[PDB]
Amino acid sequence: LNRGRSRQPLVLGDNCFADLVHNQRVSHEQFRAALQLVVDPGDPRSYLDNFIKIGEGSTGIVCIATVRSSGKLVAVKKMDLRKQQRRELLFNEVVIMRDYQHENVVEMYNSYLVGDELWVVMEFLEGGALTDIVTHTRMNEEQIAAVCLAVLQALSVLHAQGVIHRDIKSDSILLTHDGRVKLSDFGFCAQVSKEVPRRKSLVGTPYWMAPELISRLPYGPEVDIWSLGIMVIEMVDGEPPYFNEPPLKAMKMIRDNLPPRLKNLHKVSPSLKGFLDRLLVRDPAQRATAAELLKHPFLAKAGPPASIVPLMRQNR
Ligand SMILES: Nc1ncnc2c1ncn2[C@@H]1O[C@H](COP(=O)(O)OP(=O)(O)OP(=O)(O)O)[C@@H](O)[C@H]1O
Ligand SMILES: [Mg+2]
Repeated sequence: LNRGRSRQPLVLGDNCFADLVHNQRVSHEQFRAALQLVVDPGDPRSYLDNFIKIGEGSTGIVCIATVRSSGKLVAVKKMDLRKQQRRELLFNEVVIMRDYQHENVVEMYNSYLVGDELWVVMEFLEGGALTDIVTHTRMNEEQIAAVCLAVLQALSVLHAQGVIHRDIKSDSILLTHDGRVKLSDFGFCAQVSKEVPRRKSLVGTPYWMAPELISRLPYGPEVDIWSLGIMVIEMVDGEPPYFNEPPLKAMKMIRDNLPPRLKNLHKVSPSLKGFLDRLLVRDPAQRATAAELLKHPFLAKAGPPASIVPLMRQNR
């Protein structure tokens, strides 16, 4: 893989291929039949015009499209059954977004099976991803606080039912045109419960991976919180720590070193500094819960939606 500056997730888990990294007919038909039962029946192509590809992903492509009867725009994510890194994770794309209506979760309208593709029709977030903004601009604390608040509200809800997102980074936060903020990328979730306390699968984007996850130890909803820390580093410093190193070299460093600090603490409020110390804590048991964090003084800094508007490409 290694070049560095790589944004693309990495998906394995709980086996030998996952150790290696310390330095079909029957199954398909069964899996397809199962999905078929889980999704909404029908074919969206019967009600949707104008499919144009607008985005590429680890698990598939995204197109915009037109509700024929209404003119309304929708986004459609299309995922191949044969082209998945861990086929079973596709259940997430259907189940999660459905089970979690919330002001900070992207809305899902419907899901269908089309050929050997899973298709999810979801609301179109006209604002774009956070990543764009972070890589081409400097958010002030008011705007940063507004972002974390939204993300944290969503995470509190997922973690309440022991759902781990496993892919928290700017590429996963989307925006409406009027400065509202939604979490978006539920492809790689896992769940914990009273009888499955932790998980051991190696899933995430290298630079954003919690260090206990890298150390192949059993993890929990805590990993998301470390990743959020890293996302804060993006919003401030523009890219994650060790971004320029190759993913594998970066991980090694994350496992071994002390939690990363911001480049320049001269201009950052102690309120924000203190916040981030609650996120990037190596020992998970010490690291803060989204529940707790929602009460942190820093988030009272959070500006309204209107204060996010100027950050978006249309207005730069
Ligand atoms: N509802 C939406 N509105 C606008 N843009 C979207 C929407 N959904 C996705 N996109 C854009 O298209 C891309 C689609 O990839 P997405 O992040 O949805 O999942 P993925 O990388 O395929 O897999 P995973 O969900 O497992 O991380 C994103 O990078 C995002 O910028
Ligand atoms: Mg994504």
